[PDB]
Amino acid sequence: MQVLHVCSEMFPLLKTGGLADVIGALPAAQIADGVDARVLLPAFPDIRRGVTDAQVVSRRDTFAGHITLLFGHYNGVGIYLIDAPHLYDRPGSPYHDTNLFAYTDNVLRFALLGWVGAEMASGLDPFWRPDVVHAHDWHAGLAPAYLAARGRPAKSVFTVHNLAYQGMFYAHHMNDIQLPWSFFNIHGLEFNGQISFLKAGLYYADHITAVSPTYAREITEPQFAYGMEGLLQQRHREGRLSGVLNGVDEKIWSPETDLLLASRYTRDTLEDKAENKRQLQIAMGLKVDDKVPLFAVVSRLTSQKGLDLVLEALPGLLEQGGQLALLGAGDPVLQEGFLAAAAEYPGQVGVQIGYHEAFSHRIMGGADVILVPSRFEPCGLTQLYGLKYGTLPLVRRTGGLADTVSDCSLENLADGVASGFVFEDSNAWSLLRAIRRAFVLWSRPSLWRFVQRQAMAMDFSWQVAAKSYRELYYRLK
Ligand SMILES: Nc1ncnc2c1ncn2[C@@H]1O[C@H](COP(=O)(O)OP(=O)(O)O)[C@@H](O)[C@H]1O
Ligand SMILES: O=S(=O)(O)C[C@H](O)CN1CCN(CCO)CC1
Ligand SMILES: OC[C@H]1OC[C@H](O)[C@@H](O)[C@@H]1O
Repeated sequence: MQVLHVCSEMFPLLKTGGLADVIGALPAAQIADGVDARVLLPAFPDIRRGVTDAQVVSRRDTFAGHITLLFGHYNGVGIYLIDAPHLYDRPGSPYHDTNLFAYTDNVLRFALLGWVGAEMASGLDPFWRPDVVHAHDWHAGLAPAYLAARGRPAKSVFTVHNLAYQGMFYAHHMNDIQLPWSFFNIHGLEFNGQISFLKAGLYYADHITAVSPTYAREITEPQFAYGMEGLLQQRHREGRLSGVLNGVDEKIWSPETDLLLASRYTRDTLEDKAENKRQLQIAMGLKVDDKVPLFAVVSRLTSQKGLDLVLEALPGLLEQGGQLALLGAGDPVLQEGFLAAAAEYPGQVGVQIGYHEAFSHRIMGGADVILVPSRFEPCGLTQLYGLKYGTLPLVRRTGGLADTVSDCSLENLADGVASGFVFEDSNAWSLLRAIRRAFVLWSRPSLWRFVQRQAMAMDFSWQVAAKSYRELYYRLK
């Protein structure tokens, strides 16, 4: 079984979100479970410089110009690079320049990634050819379309990490990307008058996966599918739609082992987490106080995440004795909003705007509650990290969050399954009730500790996940 993941990020080389963490870990898991997984990424500079044993495999002209295909290893997995510097040799984001605008040639940049992914099914590498091309999100969405145009020399799976990003390009571009003009159709890649790379993935793949069981269902609803629910419902009935929950990488997210933390700790020695708390309080500039719950946020700041509700509920949170530590980047309305909040309530709100990998560890390791109050959430790795760090997650019952967190309800406490806090509707009031709940639990320290241990007993394993994908790759044959 040979699989090629086609995608545009991979931790630790280049990461803008959860996709990178999946790509950084799933292939190794799959290899453990007896699938020969390789990864194909565009040669962005950070990726290129991480893969130091990369040799030339071949060299092609292409509708977007010349690529030289490289192959190397990284962390014991086979990595293919699309080396096309006129497209990819640009600093910073895969997706947009330094003043946050999509590169005007994105349509070529990502069509090519899709294209190379499909060429591998046909022998671009004379020595290795995948049986399944596994494509991730809109960036790799044309790969199944290129594969359909060639008569499907390999079976394809497209997995949606997030339905909200649709990869829309002007229809004329049908002219620049080398696909049959016939593919521009509602039964194909056309979507609301433009080209959709997402639609191309959803339509042309042999099978579609979402990154959690409940999100696989939610995307058959209009509330989450944004116009695609028609395709998704059909594809559901055909048995071509499923969810496979993400794992977490234990090499990099485990308090037992985590070298970025002031102090390491375990499910049985939670006393050792205290010190991470003091240090976080200091670093953020909060009153150093162990008698008080410290809530935390680590996320992209965009409407998806519900953070404006956190903002809205903060007075109520502070009024009960709580602290807030925030680390995140995006919506300047939110950035500014949160910065304002920290100014107004110094010593009880700390806020670092920006992206800092290592500091998210120091937060995960130090806080009592991580807040993930998403409007929608295909998986959400941060609450999985909070579970593992025994920092209890406070989430909205949607997507992966619904799949992975159990509320402190009396049944749940009694069955020994409660692992955090869940609220139901997208508004400050509904969130504030979960906040109150956490204040109540906090005043029953035994119970808090009991829930902490259950949180830290949940297991999110990539090798378990691999097995599900393996089953899929065999069903498609
Ligand atoms: N400001 C930040 N600094 C460091 N890491 C961040 C920041 N924002 C998000 N992350 C990380 O990115 C990942 C977020 O992935 P996830 O929870 O799946 O949501 P999404 O894929 O929608 O970003 C987590 O590993 C989280 O720690
Ligand atoms: O914003 S763009 O449409 O131009 C590009 C990407 O969708 C940015 N991402 C990568 C995938 N994401 C969701 C899963 O990690 C975060 C947004
Ligand atoms: O696929 C992993 C991550 O990627 C995309 C989603 O936005 C997020 O919920 C998920 O955790």
